[PDB]
Amino acid sequence: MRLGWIDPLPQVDTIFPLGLEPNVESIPAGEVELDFNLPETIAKPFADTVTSVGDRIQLVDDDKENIATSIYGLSFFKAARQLYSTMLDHEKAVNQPLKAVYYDETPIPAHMSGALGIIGHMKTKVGDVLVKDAGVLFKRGTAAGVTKFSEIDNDKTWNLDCSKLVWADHSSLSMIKRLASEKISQLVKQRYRVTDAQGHVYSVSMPQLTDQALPDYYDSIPDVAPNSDQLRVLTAALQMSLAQFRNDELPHDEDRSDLLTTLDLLYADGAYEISALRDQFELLMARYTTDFKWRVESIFKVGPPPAGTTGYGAQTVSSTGNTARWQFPLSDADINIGYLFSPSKSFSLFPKMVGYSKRAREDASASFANSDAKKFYAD
Amino acid sequence: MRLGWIDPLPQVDTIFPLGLEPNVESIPAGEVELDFNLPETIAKPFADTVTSVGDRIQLVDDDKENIATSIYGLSFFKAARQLYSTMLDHEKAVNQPLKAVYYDETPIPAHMSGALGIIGHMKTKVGDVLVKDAGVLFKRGTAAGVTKFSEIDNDKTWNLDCSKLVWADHSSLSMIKRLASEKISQLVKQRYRVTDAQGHVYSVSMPQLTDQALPDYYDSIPDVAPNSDQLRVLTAALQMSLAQFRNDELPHDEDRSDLLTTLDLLYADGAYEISALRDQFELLMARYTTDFKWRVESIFKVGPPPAGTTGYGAQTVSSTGNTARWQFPLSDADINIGYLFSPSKSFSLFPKMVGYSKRAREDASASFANSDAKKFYA
Amino acid sequence: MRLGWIDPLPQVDTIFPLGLEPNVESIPAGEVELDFNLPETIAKPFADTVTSVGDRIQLVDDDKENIATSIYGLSFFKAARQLYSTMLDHEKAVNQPLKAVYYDETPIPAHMSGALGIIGHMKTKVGDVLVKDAGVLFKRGTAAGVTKFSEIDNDKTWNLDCSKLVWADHSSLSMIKRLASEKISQLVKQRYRVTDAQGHVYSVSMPQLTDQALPDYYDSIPDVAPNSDQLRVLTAALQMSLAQFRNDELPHDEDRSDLLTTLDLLYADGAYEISALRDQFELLMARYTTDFKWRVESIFKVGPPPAGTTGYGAQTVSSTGNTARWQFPLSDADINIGYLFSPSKSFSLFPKMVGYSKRAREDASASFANSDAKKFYAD
Amino acid sequence: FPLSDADINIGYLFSPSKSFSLFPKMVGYSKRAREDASASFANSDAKKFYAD
Amino acid sequence: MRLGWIDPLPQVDTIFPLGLEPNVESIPAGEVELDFNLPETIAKPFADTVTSVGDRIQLVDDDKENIATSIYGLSFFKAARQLYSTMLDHEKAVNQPLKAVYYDETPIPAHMSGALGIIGHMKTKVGDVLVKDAGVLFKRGTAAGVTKFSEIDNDKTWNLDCSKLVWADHSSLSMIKRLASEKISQLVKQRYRVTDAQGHVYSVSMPQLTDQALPDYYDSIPDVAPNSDQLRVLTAALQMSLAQFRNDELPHDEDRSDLLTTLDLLYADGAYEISALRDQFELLMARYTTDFKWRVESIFKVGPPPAGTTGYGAQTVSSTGNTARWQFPLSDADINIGYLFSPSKSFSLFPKMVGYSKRAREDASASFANSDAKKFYA
Repeated sequence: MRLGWIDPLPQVDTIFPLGLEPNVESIPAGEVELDFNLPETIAKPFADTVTSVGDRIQLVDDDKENIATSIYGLSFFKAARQLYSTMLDHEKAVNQPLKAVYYDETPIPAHMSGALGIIGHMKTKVGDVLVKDAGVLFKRGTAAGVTKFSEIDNDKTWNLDCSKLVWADHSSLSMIKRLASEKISQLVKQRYRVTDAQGHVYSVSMPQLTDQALPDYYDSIPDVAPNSDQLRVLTAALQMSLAQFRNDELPHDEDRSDLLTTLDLLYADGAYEISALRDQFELLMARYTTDFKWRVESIFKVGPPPAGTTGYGAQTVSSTGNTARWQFPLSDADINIGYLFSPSKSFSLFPKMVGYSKRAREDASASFANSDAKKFYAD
Repeated sequence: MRLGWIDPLPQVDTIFPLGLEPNVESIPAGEVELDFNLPETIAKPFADTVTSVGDRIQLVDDDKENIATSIYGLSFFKAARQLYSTMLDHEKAVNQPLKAVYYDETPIPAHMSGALGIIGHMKTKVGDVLVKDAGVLFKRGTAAGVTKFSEIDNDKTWNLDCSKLVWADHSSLSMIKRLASEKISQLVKQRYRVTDAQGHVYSVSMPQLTDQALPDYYDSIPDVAPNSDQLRVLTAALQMSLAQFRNDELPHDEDRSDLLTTLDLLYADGAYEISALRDQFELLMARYTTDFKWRVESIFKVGPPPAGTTGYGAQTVSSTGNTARWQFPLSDADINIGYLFSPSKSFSLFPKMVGYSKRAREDASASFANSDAKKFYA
Repeated sequence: MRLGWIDPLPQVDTIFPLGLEPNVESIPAGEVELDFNLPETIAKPFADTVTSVGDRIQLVDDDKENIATSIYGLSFFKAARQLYSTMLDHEKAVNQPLKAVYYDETPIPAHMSGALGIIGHMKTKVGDVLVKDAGVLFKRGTAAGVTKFSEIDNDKTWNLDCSKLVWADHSSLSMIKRLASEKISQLVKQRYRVTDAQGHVYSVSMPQLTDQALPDYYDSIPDVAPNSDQLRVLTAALQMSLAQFRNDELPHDEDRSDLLTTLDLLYADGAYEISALRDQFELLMARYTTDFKWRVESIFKVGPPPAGTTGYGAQTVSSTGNTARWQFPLSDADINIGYLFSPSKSFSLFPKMVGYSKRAREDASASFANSDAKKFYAD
Repeated sequence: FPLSDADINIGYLFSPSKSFSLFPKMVGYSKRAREDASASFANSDAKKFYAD
Repeated sequence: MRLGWIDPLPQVDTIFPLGLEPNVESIPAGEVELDFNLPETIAKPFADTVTSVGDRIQLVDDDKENIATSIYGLSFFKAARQLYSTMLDHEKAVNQPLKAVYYDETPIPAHMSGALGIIGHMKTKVGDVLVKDAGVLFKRGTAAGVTKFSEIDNDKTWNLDCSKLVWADHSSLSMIKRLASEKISQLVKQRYRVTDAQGHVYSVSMPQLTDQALPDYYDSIPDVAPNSDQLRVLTAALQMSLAQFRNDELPHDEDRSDLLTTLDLLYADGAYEISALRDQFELLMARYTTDFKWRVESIFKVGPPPAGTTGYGAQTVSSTGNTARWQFPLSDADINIGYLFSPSKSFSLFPKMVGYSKRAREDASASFANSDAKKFYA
């Protein structure tokens, strides 16, 4: 039943009565980062195709656009539904407020559905490989649909770059802090030559956040150091609690507007605030049902929105030009679909197993050796 | 068939024949770093019974000890054989001189032979997983056997920690160079204060060797920076040419003596020089045949030494007390033998596949989508 | 099995045991030069017809044009596919970069397909008759489609006379040099009267490029001679290597801009450069699939694009008025189709066979004569 | 060149030859240029993404 | 059975059992001189598709060019392998050092492998037809691959026309000596006038080197005779000992520099020295594995390199335009592959058989005849 990844060793069972059973030592087994625009990459072909089939019911140019715009937004909403459908029980839980996005079953073009069906966490013969920052993604994906739809009317209430939004929850905070660490070590690679009373040019660089205490690391930042400001904000973020993040009370009296403007994120608040998104979604959906559903379904062969429990290999494919690249063995369907929408940003498989023996190694070894024993000293 | 690691996509139709067949891009697709002592860990149990059972037979003192020593020595010699057997074409070419080690078929305790069989490069469903630094290891494993056997006569000609030895061939060079980069990005993590007129004592570190050219990096090293001298040597080493390394003429006039002492290595020359080992091996073998073979073979059921084509999953396990630890799915015997000898220091799998397409994505998608268009009827 | 072109000779077999078997001494056996606009000549009727059937789905005037424009471009692309499909293996090889043009199977009007099916190299009971400069044509045909499509939007990036394009490859160079030789001998037919210290009017003319060495022929060109400049450029071209053609380093320090402006060609570069054409093709095709395919297929009965292995007799027909002309015997289908689209510019059949005898002519003759021998001296 | 026994024997009895040369010369014509034929030969190992 | 080349004599009876069985006397019974460029001619088509298809994939510029270069280099390396594989026992012995070239089994485009299979000595119904100067060629073919691969890095260490290289082994020597005789009987055809007091201007030429001894022939060379200096060198060369040639101490104090420059050859030493090539090969191979193997194998369906026992008729064909030309009967595939790569420069078949007889011809004939005698009747 175990992954036939490599040829098994042919051996004598003197050893066999040990008990070493495989146990998943670390969770999860892998991780996949999805390209935010995946929903758009998929919607695109359909949206465009509207210029053709839209004629089946004689749609004016203006209407053709709205229909297409809907297909983009619809794609986002349905991709969210899918992702949410595959989330770990805790994530489905915390994201309860926007579950209407998951519940809604508005039909979409058949193949459009099939493609979307590839996203979400995936269970594999190696363990669970999760969609990185799924919680954040789920909300961004949701915000995006709310924004695309808000184009039907120049309503500027929802007019941000959803691909940068972060909320005041742990899922976001956790990501914030990670992007902080990465950003730091990226800056600490620069070199500024501080000329001292000693010697001349001293091509040097800011210390790496190795073993210092966060508070201390902050102090020890040379006002002179390149991007010395950012290092301050970022180090502060690595400290800040969820609480402080809400109230803009970043440890070393730092501004959240900087932390965000540094990592190039936007603070999802006001309009893009969860409960607001809910209402907005429910409305746009109602509108879609009364103003476009009929048109969309009169143009395309539609089917039910994906909402399964696993994602697929395709999520691990990257495309550029006429080449497609993946890592672990994929089926053809996965390679093809993967090639069409180059869905992944990164992908890591890091399984870790552990087993326990009921025998000390010294004894087990002893037996192994006693196999070649001769009569004069065998049992 | 391909690796059935995850479930296949429910054949999302259409998509003309893009021709995306799979191709391995990563050669190798993974590496395993075996524990230098594996052959010792294996012989241990047998060598041991040679000490316990010894007394009941008339095998005692110097003798008992030599028989036991032999087993460790043969263990290294036989493990070398195996490794060589599974080396890439050119790897065998380069080690041509020590091919006598590969040919020798002296019997060994049967199960000891079986265990050594796990050693070597592996062919796997994701590509080729190689034994990191095989060339260096094959030579170390060989020197180790010559060294162990030397204990029989106390002959101190071969008296060195074989784990550290490095020769003047390319295999060893790459290793030196890698171990250098390791050290640099390791030392550079250290801090030191620069008390300046303008702004009191600072706190900075030696700049990471990023995109800067080796030459300049060398110069730009302040004597004040912790381990200033070493950074110099190691940087210089990153520049060496196999020839330079072989003649102690390291760029920026550094000493091989330091480069090696910094990386806690030893230069295999004089006695441990390839050629010399070859001869000594031949003698040790002819000596073993006459003098110890009979005892060794009267204590154990022996069998032919391994000489397979591939290593095995087992090489991927790590042990401590009563726990084993591995990464990717192994058979049972692989996990078992693995727990008994804890063969690996580290293991990395990192596949990369590639496919080519007749058409670009735009039209491919435009079509995929077009299948949902409804036909203008009446 | 041999071409029953003429009545066979009735003869006695004393001779017959010779071995003279026919072998193709020279390749190819023939050559056909196609009228560049053949794709347009064919598309035309369909493009026009759109004004009628376009109504089946109520197309606005603007859209009707784009649809038609597409049919022109589509014709070019599919004609290229066909030609490429019949090319000798070396040509298919060198032209590998634009093979997407060959691969694409977008449907076109049924009869439009049938007509296009006539183009390309043709295997005959006399040998292979090739489409002259097929390689160059294939690219020009391709460039043309890319240009027609670039009219849907006034995109002037692709706005040249594809019928004059030449690239930096051997197929083009080879043609260049040929057009040079022809051009020369066309100019060397003029007469300029150089009055000397000797006599008066000396109606003379520039020497013919008979046996001179190219370098020498260049020098010996009288500054006075009519179109003396051209003779210089052209003679230079006859020398230039492929290498020099790229870098504008024409032997006798001549400008490529002249060589081209003389033979009335354009240097395909920048926009019309192979790899650029590829990308451009892939895009326009994608666009066609999403903006017109449905419309086109809702108007016409469409079929698969030609892509066979042989061209047909029709390629050798010329039309003018109500008369149609060809050379070697053609079927009716070939004459008719040929008449509708007057596809050829020129056509030559120059087969060359060679055979070897196992007997010297003197012996074979001897035997032939011994047939009428009488008893007193026969064997 | 290889002879039958009868030929070797009779030949041995009367040593009939002073000299002997075999200098055959064959020639063949292809209906395809070498460059094309070569192209095809190579296209045999072609993969899907660029085969016909 | 024997070669059924001609019709068998209608069994002219009698003749007691003389015992005239056939025996090959000519060893070899024929030779083929392969065109040094055969491996290039073969790789051409493949290397080419690597340039055309390259662009559609993301393979471009330096890269596209290196992949293509590899194919030429592997073509030489693999053609060497083949040739060595079919060499006579001692031929392999002498080239022992470069045996790594023979062992390497790196895959190549399948049909490219198939084509290289035509290379090598042949076993035939008339004796053994050998590849003239195999030793020299095997080494040239090897140097060629090392040289081609050097283009990847522009490394000009290996920058020579490998077709000319000659080493200081016997294989090369015989060649030198032969090429010498060639030149002499070639230059000696030239005339020069000797205006004498007794009888005006004459017209004579340097005497053909017939039965005269090399030493004397040397002296007897008039500075006036066209190409006087060369005749000297070449004659001297006919006298050299492998040792002399190897140390530039040519008899009659001539210079190897001239001998080689006369015969438009090059002395393989320094970089192109046997040993050096061995090492460089091993590196090139380890480099190819990591860096180019994946691309090469993703463009073509590859297969194992040839390593047969015999070459084939194909090696006997010559091509030009659309005509092929051979001498003795070849199969169809032999004529075809032959026309595609025009592998031969020259080809000579020259069998010689021998038989022994128990009795002399006189009595043998006297008997043959006696069978027609009539028996005295009554």
